[PDB]
Amino acid sequence: SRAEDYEVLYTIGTGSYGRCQKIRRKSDGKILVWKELDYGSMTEAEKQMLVSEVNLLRELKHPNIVRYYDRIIDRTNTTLYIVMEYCEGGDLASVITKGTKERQYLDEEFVLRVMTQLTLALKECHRRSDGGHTVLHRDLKPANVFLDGKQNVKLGDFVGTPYYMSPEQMNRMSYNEKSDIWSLGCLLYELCALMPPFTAFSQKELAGKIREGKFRRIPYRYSDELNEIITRMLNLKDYHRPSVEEILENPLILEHHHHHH
Ligand SMILES: NS(=O)(=O)c1ccc(Nc2nc(OCC3CCCCC3)c3nc[nH]c3n2)cc1
Repeated sequence: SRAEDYEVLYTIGTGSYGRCQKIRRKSDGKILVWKELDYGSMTEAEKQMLVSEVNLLRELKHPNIVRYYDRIIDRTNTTLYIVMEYCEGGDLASVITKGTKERQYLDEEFVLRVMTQLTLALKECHRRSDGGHTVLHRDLKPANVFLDGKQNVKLGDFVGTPYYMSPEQMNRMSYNEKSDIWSLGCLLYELCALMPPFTAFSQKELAGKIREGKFRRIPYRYSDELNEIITRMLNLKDYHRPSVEEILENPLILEHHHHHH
């Protein structure tokens, strides 16, 4: 309930909401992280915006969703502390970087686990169980996808260039569930090719490439089937993209893909 109940270990990275640090829970020694939100400049109706969102996401529970643990207010530091599961295996962006450095494509099996488990995660957001929510992730990219010790997927974190900008957002249309699917298509594509499906140096020529909807096949190392389903998420028409259910129906997706390395 208070900062005193936790001991900061060190500081990881600083993302959107603010700083993110690894921590030990005083009472039993569990390693975790939390995320700072300085609320010190917010109003009392800018705040009301945050608190409903924070509660919505707090109810989200899934083995491939980063687990919520605690919230903490600190008037002194005017900071809101959201405490969450620590993800030992880092993020997929590092995995992609590593593939690039080593010049080694990832196994189709590893891509199939990631696709399967992010799809289960998004399904719990989009549908799910019972349940009220309907949540869209709205920021699906490798830096927001973490791995545990057995490299299982944890979906987290609900001037640069927006490679994964969907065709809806780019044509003034509201972000919908199929926009999550486009983002997943970009991520899986980049996971295979070790580069995103549309590259460019200016945003206006990236927008142009995205509008035409054309890109390289993922490497030949990968099956026609995997290329097909990823390509399907990159349909320009959102109603031509698979839903999370259609994805999971794919013959490629098997039981062993749902858990551990
Ligand atoms: N770079 S790295 O490869 O060395 C490595 C990376 C991340 C982690 N672990 C980890 N990180 C998080 O966010 C850190 C990250 C989140 C997005 C914004 C910037 C900061 C988490 N949020 C919940 N659980 C989290 N777990 C371990 C090693």
